[PDB]
Formats: sequence, C-alpha cells, structure tokens
Amino acid sequence: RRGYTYPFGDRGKARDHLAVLDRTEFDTDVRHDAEIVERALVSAVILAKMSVRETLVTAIGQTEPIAFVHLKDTEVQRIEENLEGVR
Amino acid sequence: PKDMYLTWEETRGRLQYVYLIIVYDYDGPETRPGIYVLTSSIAHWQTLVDVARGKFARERCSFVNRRITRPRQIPLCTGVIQKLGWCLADDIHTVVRLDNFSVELGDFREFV
Amino acid sequence: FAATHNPWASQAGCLSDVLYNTRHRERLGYNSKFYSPCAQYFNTEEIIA
Amino acid sequence: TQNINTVDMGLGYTSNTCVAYVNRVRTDMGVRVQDLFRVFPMNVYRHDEVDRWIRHAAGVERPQLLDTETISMLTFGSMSERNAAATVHGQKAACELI
Amino acid sequence: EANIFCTFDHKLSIADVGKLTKLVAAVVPIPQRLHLIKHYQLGLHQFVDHTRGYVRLRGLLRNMTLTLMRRVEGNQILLHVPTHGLLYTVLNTGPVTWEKGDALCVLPPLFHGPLARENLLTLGQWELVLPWIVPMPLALEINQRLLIMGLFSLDRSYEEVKAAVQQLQTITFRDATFTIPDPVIDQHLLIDMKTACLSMSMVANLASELTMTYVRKLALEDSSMLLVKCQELLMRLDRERSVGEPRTPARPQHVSPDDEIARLSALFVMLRQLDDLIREQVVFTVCDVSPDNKSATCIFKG
Amino acid sequence: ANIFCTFDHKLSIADVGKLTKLVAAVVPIPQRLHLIKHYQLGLHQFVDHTRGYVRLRGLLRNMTLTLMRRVEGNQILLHVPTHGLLYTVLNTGPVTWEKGDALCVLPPLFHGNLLTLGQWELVLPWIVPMPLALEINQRLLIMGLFSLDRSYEEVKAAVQQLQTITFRDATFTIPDPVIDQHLLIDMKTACLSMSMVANLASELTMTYVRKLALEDSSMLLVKCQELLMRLDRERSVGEPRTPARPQHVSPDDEIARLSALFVMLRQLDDLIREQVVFTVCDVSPDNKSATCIFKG
Repeated sequence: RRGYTYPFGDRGKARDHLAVLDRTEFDTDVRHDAEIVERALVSAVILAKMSVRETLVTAIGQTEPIAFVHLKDTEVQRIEENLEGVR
Repeated sequence: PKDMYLTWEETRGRLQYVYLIIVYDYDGPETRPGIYVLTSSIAHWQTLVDVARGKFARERCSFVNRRITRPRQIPLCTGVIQKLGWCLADDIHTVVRLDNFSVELGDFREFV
Repeated sequence: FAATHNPWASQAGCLSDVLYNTRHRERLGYNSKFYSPCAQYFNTEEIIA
Repeated sequence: TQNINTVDMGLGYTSNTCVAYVNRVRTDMGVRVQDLFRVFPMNVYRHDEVDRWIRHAAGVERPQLLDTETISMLTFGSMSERNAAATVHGQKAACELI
Repeated sequence: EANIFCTFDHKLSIADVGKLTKLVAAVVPIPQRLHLIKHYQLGLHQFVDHTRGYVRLRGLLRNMTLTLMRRVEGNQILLHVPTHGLLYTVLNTGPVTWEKGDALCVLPPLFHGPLARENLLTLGQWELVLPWIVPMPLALEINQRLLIMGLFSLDRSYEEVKAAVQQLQTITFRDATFTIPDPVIDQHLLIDMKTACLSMSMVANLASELTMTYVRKLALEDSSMLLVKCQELLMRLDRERSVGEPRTPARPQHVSPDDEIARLSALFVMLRQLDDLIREQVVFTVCDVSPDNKSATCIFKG
Repeated sequence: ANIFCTFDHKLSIADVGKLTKLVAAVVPIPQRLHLIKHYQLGLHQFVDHTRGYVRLRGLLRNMTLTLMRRVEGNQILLHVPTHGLLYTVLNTGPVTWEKGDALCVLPPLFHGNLLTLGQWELVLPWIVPMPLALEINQRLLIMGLFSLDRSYEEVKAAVQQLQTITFRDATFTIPDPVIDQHLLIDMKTACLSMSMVANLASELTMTYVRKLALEDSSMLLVKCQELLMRLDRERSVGEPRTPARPQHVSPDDEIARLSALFVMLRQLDDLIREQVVFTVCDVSPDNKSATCIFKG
C-alpha cells in the first residue's frame, strides 16, 4: 500500500514488482516460505532502490543483494550482530 | 390465444396497437420467461416502456436479485418489446383473434 | 549564394518544420479550421511533388 | 440540366488574365498574431500549476467546464475563435516564425 | 384516414382566415386520431396548463400524433396525417435556426425570452399554440438538463437550488437563448430518475477491473487538455472520499477475454437503456432548408 | 430523387469497365445535392492518418446513403433509396450474406478493385450483418482498452486472440488501434469516456440511492443498495478502512459531476447503437448481390 501511494520515476517496472509483492502468500509448510521470502525481499528492495532513485545494478542475469537501505554503518554493524546472534 | 393475451385497459381506445413482450422472471432457478402478446391504445414506445416498468417491477427486483445471488452468471436482459401492427377496437373476437391486421414488423427493443 | 539565412527554419527537423508542416501537424492533432498563412512554404508533399 | 462540354483548341495559351484595379483591403493588415493555443488546443504542460500560471499570464482562457462543444473543439477542428464584438478593421491576420 | 377535417365553432373574420392561410404546411398535434374533430381538440391549448409541469406536456405531447395543415377553406382546415417515408414539407413557426442534414424532434413550447405571446390565432377563449419543431441536439440538451435539474434538486433548500437552477435553465443554441418554464418534480420524472439510478448502478457493477482503471493509466501516461479536465473531476471525487493519494493501477491479473466481451455487452445494454431516456425519436429528417429558415422539406411521417 | 455525379478528370474506358462492375453499390453523400462532383463521392473525403475509425462512424450517422443505378460516360445516376420499397444492392464487404439478416454499414478499415484517379480514390463501406457489426465493434473497443498495456505478453496473447474473427468463411485481420505505442485520438476519447463513465457510475449511485429512497422505496432500491454495498466491499477489501462517503456536498461540484457524466455519455451513442439499413430478401446465386428492403 505504501508502494501504490508513492510516486516513482516510471510506473510499469514498479508496477509488476508491486504485483510480485501482492503475491506473497504462504502455506503451512516452511520449505516454500524460505524461498518465497527471497522473491518478496528482492521486490521490496528494488522498490526501495527505485523510490529514492538510486542506481541499481543491471548486469545480464544479475540479482539484487538483500541489503538494508539508508542506514548508518554502525547501525548496520549492530543489526548484523543481532542477526548473527540469531544465527 | 386466451392465455398469452392480456392488457391493462378497458380496450376502448380506437386504434389498438399490439406488442409482443417477453420477460425474464428469475424466481425460478434457471429462468421462467413469461411470454405475452399485449395490445394497447398507447402507440409511443418510451411511455409504453414506462407503463410496463410500472406493471413489471417485480421482474425487475427479481432481475437484481439474480444479479446479487449469482455474480459469475451474467444476466442477459429483462425484456424485449417489439410491435407488430395495429387494429380497431371492434376487430377483436372472443382464442381471441383479429380479422384485419395491419402489419409492422418492428425491432427487438430491449428494456430493463 | 549563402548556405541558409535561418538555421532554425530550413532543415527538416527544426521547430518550424514540425510546427507549420501540415504532415507534421497530423502527428500532433492540430485544429484544422485555422488557416496558417505560413503553411504554404513549409510543406514538402505539396512542394516536392 | 444542360450537359455542356468544351474542348480547348489552342496550340499554346490563348487566354490571358490581368489583375487590373483594386477596390479595398478585406483583411486587417494588423499585428494580432496567430495564437497557438487554439491551433494546438490539446497540448498542455504535465505540471498543472505551471500551466495554469502560463494560461493566466498569456490571457488565453482554459476550458471553463467540460461540455460537448469543448469536446468537439478538442477532437475536431471547429470554430474556436468566438469572434469579436466590433469589427471595424475587417478580418484579422498574422502568424509567427522564430 | 389520412385526411382529417377540423371545423371551427366561431365565425371566421378576414383576419382569422388570413392568419390561417399563412399556416399552410405547419405542424399540428392531434391527440385523438378521429376523422372529424372540433377546434377544441386542435393543437395544444387543450392541455396547456401552467403551474403543472413541463414534463407533463413533454409526456403527453410524445403520445399525440402529428399532421400538416393544407387546403383551408373556412369552417374546415383539412389536416393531412403524413405516412412513413414519404417526402413532406414543414414550416417552422418557432424561431429556431434550421440546418440541413439534421433530424428533428417535437418539444412543448418553451418561451423565447421576451415572452412575445404571439398566439398567431384569435378566438374568444381559445388559442393555437404550437409545439416547437426542434433539431435533435437541442432536444437532447433539453432532456439532459431536465434530468440534471431533477436529480440535483432532491433534498435541497431553496437557496442552493435557486443559485444553480438560474444557471441551468438558461440554454444556448446558435445565437439564441431559451428557458424551461415549468420544471417541477412530477411522477413520470421521478420514475425516470429511479430507472436512471438503477441503470447507473448496473454500469457500476458491470465494469471490469481494467476499464475502471483506464483513465488512471492514461493519467499516469499522457497529458492532453481533456485528460486534465477529467482528472480534476476524478481527483476531487477521490479527495472528497479519501484524504489519501489516488493509487497507481496494477497489472491485470485475470484476463479471459470472453468475460470482457460479455461484460461490455451488458454495459452496452444498460447504457442504451440509460441513453433512451434522454433521446427522443426522430420525427423529421430534413432534406433542404429555405435560406430564410422559414420552411424546409422532410422525409418522415408524423 | 436522383443524384448526378460527374468527373472532371478524363475517364478511361478500362475504368468504365471497372465502374460498370459497380452497377448498384452503396455510396454515402454528405448532403442531398441534385448535381454534385465526384470529390464528395465515397469515404475518401475523410481519410487521413489521425482520425481513423470513430470519426468515420460518427460522420456516417449524418451522411445520406445512395445507390448507383446506371452509368453514362461522364456522369453516374445515383438513386437515394426510400423506406419500404426494395432495391438490389451488391455485397461489397468481405462477409457473405444469408437470408433474413439485418444489414448494417461500417467503414472499411481492412479493405486493401477500386476506381483510381490522380488524387481521388473510391472507397465503399462494408455491408455487414448486424451481429457481426456489433461483434467487431466491441472487439475493436476492448482492443482499444487494452492498448496501454501491451508490454506484457499474456495480454499480447489476449489481443492476438482478439485479433482474428470467427464467422462463415471469415478470418479477417482487424487492424491494430494502437500504432507505434500510441492510440489514435478519437478512440482515445472513446475509451477514456467509457472509463470515466464507469468511474462516476460507481461514485455517484452511493449518493443517489440515498437521495431517491426518501420517496416511496420499493425492493428495487433495497437490492440496488445491497448490490452497491457488495461493490463497495469488493472494491475496498485490499484497501484501508473505507472510502467513507460524506453527506453534505457542495452543489456545484455535484452539478459538474453529473453534467460531465451525461455529456460523456452523449459521445458514446455512435458505438453503443447500430444504424440498420437493409433487411435482406432472396439472394442471388453465389451471393454477390441481393434484393433488399431499405429499412432506414
């Protein structure tokens, strides 16, 4: 809903990724959850990258890395410390 | 035919125009279309449609009821008027049939 | 014996040859009723044919 | 109906024609330039407020309300001048070139 | 049957027969379709009754059959009912500009504005008022403005409806201006509003998930004049509803085009049903007009 | 009534042999004038790149049709048909006829044997049965609605499915309304108008059933209001709480809504309706001409 209300540069490329974001539904098993969250996450981060108009990589057959957006680097270190403690 | 004939009149108009009218009553599960032959003194199409709407509002509410009770099935229409011609008030004969009949094969004009 | 006295008008591709060319006004949906008096020197299909 | 027809029997140009004598000037010979905002009526700026400001500062009026003659003005080429009240100088005529 | 004779009751002066003989090839509405009639059944003055409703005259005038006036000889005028498809001629008494290639309708007499009260026929307590033979776009505009004045005026105080109706009654058609005299709320007008409301709701239901968002798609895409002039209306609508932003449309999920064809077919049915309530039938289609706009000929019945 | 259509050009006798094959065809004329030139003949007076389809169907409503009767060497006797009497016309369009079919008239977009002069060409409208006419009319209109999003491919498969047309001995290629990723202008106004009418139909009945049920309120209004509630509930189900319509509206915005609804409904009559012209009678063998009654 925050993606539909937000004005981007172009709307079709944001639109099909928002449509990918609308297809985030889960089953009772968790084997498919851990693979559908990566497509939900790459769609969310490319909305995050196109919403601020930052240059995303566009190599042939290239994937966007799952990265936090617009944070302080000590906050990045603290949140990765927490996620490693989860690991 | 005495069954299909009907009117809303004292039939004392001089020039009795005739009208084929069918409806679509959806109180049945599929459809119960009441086919009707209708004479009338009135000749203009639109005001006749308004009088018929005043007379057949039960089929209209049945039509909207079909629309709410089944969204995937499309409701086709509600009814279709088509005039055939006109006669005189003494040309009727009680099966009611007509001795003279001017013809006018009009168009299928739908209405809701 | 010059090249061109108005480089914004002559070559096919300037503003006036897409503002006053009738065959270029149809790509922009112009009001047909007006008589543009400049539209007699700027066509090509009326001119070169 | 008389269905006449004619054959030229000239080797070259027999008939001539001279512009001989002038009575009057039907146009204005004025400076009222050809206004673009009727001859290209549909085109507007993408930002709304700046286009409102430009049509305010140029005198040319926007469509006030959406009626059928305005739609026919946009789709067809129509009579979009809505001609002047007094007409003491005949027609009006100019154009533009940069 | 094609010819009917109307006889007058009063004696006729030279002024009476002189006023009548200028009315050759004019329109006369007759209700009764009887072979012989008195002059009380002539024209429209038997049903002209103000403070009753213009829609009443528009309703009953729609049912009355027409004729032309020719062979006036005193105490008889010999009206001739035209039949379908033949070529007849018509003189317009109403001051309406006529153009060729145009289709005509019959409306009750709405006054020109000076209120000339040119009855153009003199009796002691009878007048010959005439319906206006009017081109189709003006009559369509009359029915449209009539229905707008009908729908708007419900549950309104006199102030806002006065300040709107004083704008809405004024019409313009080819350097002329007319008004609607008796626009009151009547029963036939009310049932036409209910049918229009049912039809509009059926258009609301029978729209797919892509025809609803096409104007949103073009509002993202293009910027013409009418794009802005429609986007302001839809934007004011969605802003009066929600104080959020009007969302960008999405990708079409379920495409299965037979549903869209049947959907547009039902939309077409309901939209023709809505459109017939403002469109009247063509009662005359012209062939050529006089350059004085005093008469013309027409290939249709009455 | 007779119309005499002459040619100012030179007429080759080979073109007379071409023209006498058009012994009786439908041609439209902009105004019933007794003596006329050939520049008003046909549909070549309206052809361009930008107008396209809906302009011709709008200009065909007010044109009067006529039939060629005989051929003189430099004038053609055109004969305006009158209602009720019957004439023999020729099947110009690609569809073949059957008995009893109501014939409608349509501008020939696909058309591709015509009279040829230096600047003037002859083009004749398709005389199609009415159900096929409505069928390709709604096909072209849905194909115009889909015109903005063809960057995706299942919608490309959809418009490819909508491209062909099923009829008796008929696989036509209806031309694409969107050209070079842009729509022609009158179809753009048409699809925009039906889009905004579909929008205001949603956004005004929620007020007007309330405004109208303060009178006698039958069950029609009740089921209409429940259907409107179903539309609202299925509309805003993926949305925040509700649209939350207000009651105290400004009058003039409501006037500008309703007048716009009706005035854009006004410019869709050419697409929702069909001029029936001929009701056909007994057809010739091999179906290249037919005696038909002019129901106009």
